[PDB]
Amino acid sequence: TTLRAFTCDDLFRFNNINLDPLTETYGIPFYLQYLAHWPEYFIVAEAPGGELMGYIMGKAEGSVAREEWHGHVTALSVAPEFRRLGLAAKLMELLEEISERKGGFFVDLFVRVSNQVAVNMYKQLGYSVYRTVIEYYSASGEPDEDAYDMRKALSRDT
Amino acid sequence: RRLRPIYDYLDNGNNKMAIQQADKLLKKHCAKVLKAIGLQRTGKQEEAFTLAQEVAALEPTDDNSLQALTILYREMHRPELVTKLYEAAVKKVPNSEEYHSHLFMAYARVGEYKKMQQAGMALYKIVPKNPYYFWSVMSLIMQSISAQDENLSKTMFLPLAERMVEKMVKEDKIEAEAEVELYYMILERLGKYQEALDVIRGKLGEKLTSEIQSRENKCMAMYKKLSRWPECNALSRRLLLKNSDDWQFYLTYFDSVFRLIEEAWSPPAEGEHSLEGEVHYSAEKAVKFIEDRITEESKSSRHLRGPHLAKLELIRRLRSQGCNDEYKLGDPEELMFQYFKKFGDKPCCFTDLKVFVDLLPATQCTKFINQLLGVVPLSTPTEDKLALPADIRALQQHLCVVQLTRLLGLYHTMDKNQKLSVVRELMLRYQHGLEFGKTCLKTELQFSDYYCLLAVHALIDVWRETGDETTVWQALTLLEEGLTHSPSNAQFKLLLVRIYCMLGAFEPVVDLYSSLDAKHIQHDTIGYLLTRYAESLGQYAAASQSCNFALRFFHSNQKDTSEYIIQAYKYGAFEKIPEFIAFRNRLNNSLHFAQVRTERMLLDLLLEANISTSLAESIKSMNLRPEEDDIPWEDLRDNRDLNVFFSWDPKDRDVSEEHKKLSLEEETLWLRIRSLTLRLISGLPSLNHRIDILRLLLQQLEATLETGKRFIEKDIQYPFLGPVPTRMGGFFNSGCSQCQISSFYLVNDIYELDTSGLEDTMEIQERIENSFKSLLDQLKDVFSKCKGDLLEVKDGNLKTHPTLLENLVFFVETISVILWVSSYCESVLRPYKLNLIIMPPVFTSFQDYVTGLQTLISNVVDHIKGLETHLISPEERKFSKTVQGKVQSSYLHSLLEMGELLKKRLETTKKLKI
Amino acid sequence: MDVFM
Repeated sequence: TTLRAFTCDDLFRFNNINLDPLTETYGIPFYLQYLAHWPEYFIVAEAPGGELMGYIMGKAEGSVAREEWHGHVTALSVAPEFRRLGLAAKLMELLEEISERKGGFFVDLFVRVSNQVAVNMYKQLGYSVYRTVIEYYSASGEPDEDAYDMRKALSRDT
Repeated sequence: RRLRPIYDYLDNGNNKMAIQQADKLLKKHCAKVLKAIGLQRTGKQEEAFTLAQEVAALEPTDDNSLQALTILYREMHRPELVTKLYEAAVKKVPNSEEYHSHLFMAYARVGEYKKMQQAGMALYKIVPKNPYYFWSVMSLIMQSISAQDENLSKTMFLPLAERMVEKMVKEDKIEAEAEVELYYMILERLGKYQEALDVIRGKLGEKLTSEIQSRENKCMAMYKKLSRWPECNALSRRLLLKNSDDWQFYLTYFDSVFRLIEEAWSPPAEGEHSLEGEVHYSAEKAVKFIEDRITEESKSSRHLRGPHLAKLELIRRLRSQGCNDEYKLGDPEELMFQYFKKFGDKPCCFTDLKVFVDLLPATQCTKFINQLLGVVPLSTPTEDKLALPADIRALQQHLCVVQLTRLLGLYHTMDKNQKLSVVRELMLRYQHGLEFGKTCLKTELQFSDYYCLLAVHALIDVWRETGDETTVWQALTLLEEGLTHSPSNAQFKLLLVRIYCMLGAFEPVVDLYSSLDAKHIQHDTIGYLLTRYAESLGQYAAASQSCNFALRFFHSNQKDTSEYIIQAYKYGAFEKIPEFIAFRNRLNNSLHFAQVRTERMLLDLLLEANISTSLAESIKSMNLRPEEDDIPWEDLRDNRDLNVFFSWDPKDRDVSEEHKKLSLEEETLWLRIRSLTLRLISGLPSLNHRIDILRLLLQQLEATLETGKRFIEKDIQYPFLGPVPTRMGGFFNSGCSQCQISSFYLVNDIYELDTSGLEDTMEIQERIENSFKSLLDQLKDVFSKCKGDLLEVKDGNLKTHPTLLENLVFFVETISVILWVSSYCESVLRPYKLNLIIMPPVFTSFQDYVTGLQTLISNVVDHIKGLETHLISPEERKFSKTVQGKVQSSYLHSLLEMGELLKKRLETTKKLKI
Repeated sequence: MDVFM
């Protein structure tokens, strides 16, 4: 597995990662904003021959001097033929390290409470649970799914 | 409070923003027209521009007016009108920072690179802040990546920028990170790699510690481009010792070690071997490192697959130079067998053993599989049944063995009976693999779905190698069962899209492509499956919706990526700007954008041209002229995916690079045919009141119709999961190329007769009569070739004919063009017959026969009466009655739409009877 | 995963 930075022209290649019922595509302005502002929290993993294994977006937007400078996790996916390898643990570890090096208090996360896989992954990595946003995920006719806001405090620093 | 109360209510939704603003005229300032137009610029452009341009010339110099106009101008795809505001607001007042910064942003938006540098320098001179002195340098590089391949790219623009940056490195005004990033960019661009490596390895690199490895990944590029190998090998091993799993560093480590063996490198006498220390020389020092990485990974609780692949990479590369000298790496067969033994129960055991499968001796591919099958914990075979797994681990360990038996080339040697016993076995295994994973959350794939895909890639194979047509239905029932059990597998939906399209049914294809949520960027890499077959199979509503979605995405792409290239200066990127520009160019030069544009224009034409709108009024509303094509033709991209389908085929018959090249070439040929037809059609209006342009497009079109016809003779055989050969091969069989060329010749002859007159043109009138009488005889031959039966019941099977539907869509697309051209000739003959004699009497017969032929074709589009009369495991015997019930109800929908279009088109022949 | 807009 090759852990590199998610360069554009890889947006034309995550079609084994983003063709899941739980992963979204977010449009091009979203990806370009997260590549321009925060290119550190945008790791991607690439198999031996091509085959994007799975990326992790992410941002760090808060306000220091109020204990709210947190490192978000605005996406996470692994290709369904590359799962159970320890890849998502690796990417989340990299995001925690990156958001700790720049002096962050806690890592945030929004996991829709329908899938027990992701929730039992974050409860095992160390993530506690914070408030449950009601009707968070908008749609896409289908119902709206409440979202656990998970928070993991790490190495308290301004 | 007139600026907040009246304005906050002036943006409520549409009308509370407009009515409260429209009522603000008699109520109270300088931007009321713009506020009203921002919500009333939906479809009416003139009523909006009459106030937009009215207020954009009054010297606004206001945040509200300027901010509203910079949105109104950017939304209408007219950014050039934006820059003329702030400079117009700058010439009156030399604003300190706000207006100058907005002017620089407007310049970078419109694209004026050589004009943004002066604005940036002026803004730096006004206030001496640091991030403004480097916007100038970034613009100075922007106006060097556009006009490349010249002396004014490494002698007039880049060296000036390097000097402008080094004028500040002498000082201490470079305390940042984007500054060092941009300086390294400029140093790498000029070619001073030896001088750019030191700006990182020295003191200005310590500020570059923001990304994960932005220092050891920027020293590596320079160590490579300088051909400095040992200081690359040392960095490779020093980054492997930290992870021991990165492939991108195993590759560079092996490259550098073998290049050092080639150069006969020797160490120095003093100090560490290179600038990074501990450089490896030969295979021994390169084999001990790998055999130590494997051991060190053996003592962890993570089970890395790095070293086990690295040893195979090394046993390949050593064999690529000297094969008789092997030390201890061992046979690649035993290595692959142990790698399967360890990482067998994971889904990624195939895509890691694939790339190294060339190491096998090419003859023991039937013994290696029999050796792999010995370790899977399978049950007893001869219980009057099959040998089945017991856990979810021993099922994946066998699914990988089946996939490897597929890739080694063993399901392609059997002959139509073993290749069906295999499908029977892989369906028994799939039906048994549903006992496990019975409690999946409906978003997790079943544990044996890839037993169905391997039983569909072996049915479509038999269908393509024997033309059976009794296996396509079996594959469709298999995919429908597998997609009702695990209704989130995207491979099932993609294969059902492909198979339904290749059978002629399209309605389930749109219902399945709306299921797998193909959102924005997907519209460029997966939407081609929809655009290729939407208007080809007669579905005009679905084709219109697909073209609309793709066009919406691409136009939003243009605007939004321009804005987010503006927004890479504010956050100090300076290293994504070339990347963002390359991305925006790769998305505007896409091969799918051109196809969607031309198909949308032709759909608009042949749906609402001369039916509910005149052809001239429908060409004016699309901005079409026969002398300008907004298609690159030289930078055409073809960024379709082509590898979204999982293909376990034997690595030499799935997708070559020659196949992708030929697919792009055929797509370009057919797109040129379609664009030339559109541009020729867009001249018939305004040809009556020049023909010297519509006579050159005819030469181009008849040259490209010969290039394509010689391409089709080059009989290329794309794989099933390949690039989907275009309609061009089916555009020449059912003769419609000549059937439209014989009309574009007739329009030329009619124009010549018009410019000459009906006085002494007895040689042109006879040619016009013969062209009529020979064009009708081709319009009848198209019908004779498209006459058939769209669904049979031959010997209990169904035997779907999709060619009789493609040749019936082409007939509608051809008589639409013939009716447009005929409505032109009526425009030239009506005034003549009014002014008052052998040529009009044959045009009248041509019209009275085109009507009598459209009636026949609109009565043979009464296959509805012959399709509605069709009658057509215990659960696999029920999904056939839904697969066939979908194909039938798709043919019926297609025939209904085509018959309705012909019934609406036949009425337009009442305006041609002269 | 966050919302799209």
